Amino acid sequence: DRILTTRNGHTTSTTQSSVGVTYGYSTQEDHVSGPNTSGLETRVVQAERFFKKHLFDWTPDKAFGHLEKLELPTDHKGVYGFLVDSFAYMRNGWDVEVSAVGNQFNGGCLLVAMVPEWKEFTPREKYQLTLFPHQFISPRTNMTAHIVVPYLGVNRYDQYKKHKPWTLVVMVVSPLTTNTVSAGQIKVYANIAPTHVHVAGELPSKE
Amino acid sequence: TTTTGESADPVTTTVENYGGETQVQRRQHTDVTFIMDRFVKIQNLNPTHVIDLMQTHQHGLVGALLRAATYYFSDLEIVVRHDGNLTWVPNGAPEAALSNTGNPTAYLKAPFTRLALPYTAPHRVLATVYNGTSKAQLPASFNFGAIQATTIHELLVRMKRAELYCPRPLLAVEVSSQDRHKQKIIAPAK
Amino acid sequence: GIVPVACSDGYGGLVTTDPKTADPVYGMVYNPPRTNYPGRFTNLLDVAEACPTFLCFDEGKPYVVTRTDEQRLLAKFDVSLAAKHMSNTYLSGIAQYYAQYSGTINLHFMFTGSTDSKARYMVAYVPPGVETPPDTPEKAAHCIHAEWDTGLNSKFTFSIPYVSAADYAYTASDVAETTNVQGWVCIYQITHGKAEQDTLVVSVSAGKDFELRLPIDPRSQ
Amino acid sequence: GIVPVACSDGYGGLVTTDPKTADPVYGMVYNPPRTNYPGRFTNLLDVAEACPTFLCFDEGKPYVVTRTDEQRLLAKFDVSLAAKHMSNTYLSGIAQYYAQYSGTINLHFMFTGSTDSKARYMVAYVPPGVETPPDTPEKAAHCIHAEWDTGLNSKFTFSIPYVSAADYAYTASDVAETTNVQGWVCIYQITHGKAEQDTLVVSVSAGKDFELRLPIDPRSQ
Amino acid sequence: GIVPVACSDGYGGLVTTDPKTADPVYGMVYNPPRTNYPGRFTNLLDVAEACPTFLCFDEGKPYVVTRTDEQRLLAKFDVSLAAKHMSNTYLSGIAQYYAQYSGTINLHFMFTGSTDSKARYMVAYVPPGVETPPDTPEKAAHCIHAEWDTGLNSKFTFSIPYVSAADYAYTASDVAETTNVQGWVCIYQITHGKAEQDTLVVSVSAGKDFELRLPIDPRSQ
Amino acid sequence: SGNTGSIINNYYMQQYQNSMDTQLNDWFSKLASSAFSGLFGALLA
Amino acid sequence: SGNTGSIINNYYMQQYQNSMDTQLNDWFSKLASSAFSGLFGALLA
Amino acid sequence: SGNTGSIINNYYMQQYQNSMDTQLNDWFSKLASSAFSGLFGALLA
Repeated sequence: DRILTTRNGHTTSTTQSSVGVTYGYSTQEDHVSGPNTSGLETRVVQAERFFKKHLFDWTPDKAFGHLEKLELPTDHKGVYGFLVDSFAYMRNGWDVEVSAVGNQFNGGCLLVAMVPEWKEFTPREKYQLTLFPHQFISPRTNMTAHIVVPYLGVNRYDQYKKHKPWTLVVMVVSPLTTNTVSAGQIKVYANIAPTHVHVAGELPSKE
Repeated sequence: TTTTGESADPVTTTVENYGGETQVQRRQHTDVTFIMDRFVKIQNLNPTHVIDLMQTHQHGLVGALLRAATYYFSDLEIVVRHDGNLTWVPNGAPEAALSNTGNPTAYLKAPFTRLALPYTAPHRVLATVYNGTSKAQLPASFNFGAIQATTIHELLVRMKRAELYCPRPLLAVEVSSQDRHKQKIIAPAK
Repeated sequence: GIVPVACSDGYGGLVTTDPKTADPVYGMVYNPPRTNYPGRFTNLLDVAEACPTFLCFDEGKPYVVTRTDEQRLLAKFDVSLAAKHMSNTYLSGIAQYYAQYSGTINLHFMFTGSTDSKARYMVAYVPPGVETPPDTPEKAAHCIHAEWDTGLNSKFTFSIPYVSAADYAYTASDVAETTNVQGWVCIYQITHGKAEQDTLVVSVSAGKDFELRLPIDPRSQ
Repeated sequence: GIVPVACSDGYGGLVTTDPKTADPVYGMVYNPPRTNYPGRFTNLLDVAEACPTFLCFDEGKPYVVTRTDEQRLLAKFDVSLAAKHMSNTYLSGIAQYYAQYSGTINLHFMFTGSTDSKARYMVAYVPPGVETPPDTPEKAAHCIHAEWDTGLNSKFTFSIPYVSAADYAYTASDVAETTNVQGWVCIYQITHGKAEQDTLVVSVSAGKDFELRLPIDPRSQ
Repeated sequence: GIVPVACSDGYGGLVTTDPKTADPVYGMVYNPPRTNYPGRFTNLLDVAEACPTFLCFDEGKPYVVTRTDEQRLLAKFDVSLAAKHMSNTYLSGIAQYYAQYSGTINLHFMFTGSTDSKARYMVAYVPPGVETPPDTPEKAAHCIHAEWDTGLNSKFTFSIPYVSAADYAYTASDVAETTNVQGWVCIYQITHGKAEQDTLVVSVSAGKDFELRLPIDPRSQ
Repeated sequence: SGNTGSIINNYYMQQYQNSMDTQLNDWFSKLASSAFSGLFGALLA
Repeated sequence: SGNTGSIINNYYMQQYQNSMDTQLNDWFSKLASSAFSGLFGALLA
Repeated sequence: SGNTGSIINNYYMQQYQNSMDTQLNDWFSKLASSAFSGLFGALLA
């Protein structure tokens, strides 16, 4: 059963080349109603759905250690994005799908990981990125990686305009190889959905 | 053992696969609370000093293991060698408070002062890295209070009942040798 | 032989807040009785909850007033125990001696106009996240808020909620923080009827879950 | 009279790893709750078993590759936590802080070639006792070893056994030891089919009975 | 108040043989197992009883021999753990570290002659009380003694009894004592048959009630 | 009682450690607990 | 708990010795214990 | 055990005071106890 369909709201994603789902650090969420919001937080399901982002083009010239990152949340022009501008505090986890579509004649390997409290890693530290929740993408085996993570941080609710707890990271483990029958490059995309979205502290309007 | 590497599911094979036998292991020394529970030096000192565990040496036993975690929690013990009386104030206090006796103040008693202090941050846990601003450096609120004396000569900190969350890279010395890092291991004289 | 002990280095010095007691020297003293002496308080916060004290508005008045009947922002103050407006309150007097707090802070509004004067007011809690506080009731309506009019009951009480990222907030405010960290409280007049010289007295008390922790001695001595 | 005690010489000094606790001075502090905070680890070896980290081969690559389809020794490294090849691993990062270890160390091999590339590999554990490591699969066959080919499952894991005279081995390596004390691991390519530019990624994790003991603080500070 | 104590003068100094233990500093160390390791001894005297060691006779020989078949005193030595003849024995090696002893000391005689050589010997314990030891078997017969001849069994063992005024005797011998305080042991040859070059090997072990007490450290260091 | 944290009894008798009270009540606790809460009048929630 | 080895109770109350936790779980232990072992597929031993 | 004479337990846990033995016997005592005694052969006392 390499076939998987994921649903988030009124959006679905179906992949026929998956190696399952990796859950990071936990399988459920910490308590979303703590003392810091005095019972004024509310959930917004209309924001729990997939949004898209191109990460990069995986080409043969990129070597081991080449790293691409996406700090979350990122600019969002839909419901979720509106919440970031209209409420002072928020919390949510992430349902992350990364795809790298070439063909089975390509070779190589990408590491896909979710990193809490991103800091630029030194070359030597890249050898240990597997300490973070991750999966690999190798054209001979899969085109999709899927990671699910909960919200975390020193604070139970956050101000995303000031702090991004999670960072999606894609790193080249072994360079893309090409044949006469393979793809020449692979475009890597992310399909992300925020999960268990809660907001607190409605802000005034700007007009 | 043969498995699907891409899924990143942990796989722990054993010597039994080729007829060996797995032995008994005793891991108390790699227990987190235990390993962090020992005094380490702070080093960069001033007569007014804010206790920040990130001032431990990054390659020191405690400093390195601490940086190999993202979030942590602990109470603290400190040993301070100072001239004059030593005053401590909790996380959040105005620096000005360090001058008053109503705050925990330890009167000089040679050779130094050892105290047990509770965690006082306003956060449920602290972090060793923080991806953002609070107004890279860490937020000002990540501390265990501050101490002041006429002169602070030495400061040792000890993490009590430590909890660590979310592992991060931990590095050994890089090797130039091409085979092994070699060093002088202690051996009997003569 | 006798018991061997290790006199331990780093222990034994006097600490001004230590949890031990001194040796006594003058025994058997019986005190005059003080059974049922009135007015006792065993927790500072019992007093802080029960006795609201006045806020301070421009010119040292415990009230706001407006001459025009149009909608106006009557007052705006930082949600801080170190705010100018709270500087003469008992709650701030107590709070200065603790490093952190959390919980509800209650505002009280008492209209003192004559029978023939009426008004309608609005109070809003504006969390951190905006450059400047809203200048109109319309923009502020999108925040947590309450509106009320004057009548037989002269007093209205509103809870300023504790909404923050951390579980506790600092009682003092740092020189580096330009815009207030816990947000603002904005008091508006929606409109009034013949209330030109009539005032709204504002006071503050501690809420049911208001809490102060970590005693400190900060004042210059 | 009172209790007589002997204040004992040689006792009482501060020892940085002592098993006693300091006297407290600031009581009754209640912490914000951190119930079920995710990602906790209570033993370093739980992390070391579950998260393999990459080895380092000539040029700083976490993999080996070969252009010829003949049989070749692809890599040879010392069975030492101080080996060049293990220098960027988490297992070695942890091991530097302990003087001794015993137990199983696990190697993981992940083939990243395209569907049309195949290979057959061999890994052998060569104990101490020979001058130089075997350069061919044939000579190495007489050692403990495993052979595998590439297919649907991309990963193969092999346990490097703890075989030694003493019950524990040192984690560090001495300047005097020329040839490695715990032996070698040799990775060979038996042959391949159209796998000229395809690689084998190698990582390492702690085995079930892997153990570290005797904490030390060795780095230059 | 706290507990009042009297720090007592004259107590507390380190004594190299004290019965107390030091404070620990490095816990939780588990040792490699050494279950049933062979060759253990828990008391020095178990070894001393079971393993006789050789005496030393003129010229450093562990035996006596005589060329004439007449009756002769073959050897005479002081019943002292400091005797020249006992100087290379394990019993004396142990005894030097104790000030006193009491109890039985056992002598062993092993004849090493050829089948065609025979002899008859006598051993006598001569207590203190006479100027010089008896030079003939006839004079010595009046003492506690044993006589034996050679045959199929090559070894004869004889107990030197502890007979003294005090309950313990000193292991060392003083410069002032000219004649030995515990007496002598005299070994005679009654006669022999064709035993001119054949020897009698002599060794010594501790007896069942042999005891050493009061440890001392006497050697020049 | 208040800022004392020894698990062990005091070595000295109470008659010596402290003065002793004689006989012949928390007003602010009662005052605070008596406070009105909620709403006055009808609610349309 | 961790690097403390007195057989005897602490002289001070726990409320003074340490901070106290409030309420409103070892992930890596579970992760490690969940690891696959042995062989995948048929064995001819 | 050997040259220790306190009637009172040690203040520190055994796991700290000493190293701890693991498992997977006095030879000279047995050797000595096995020694022959008395006489070999007939006695005319």
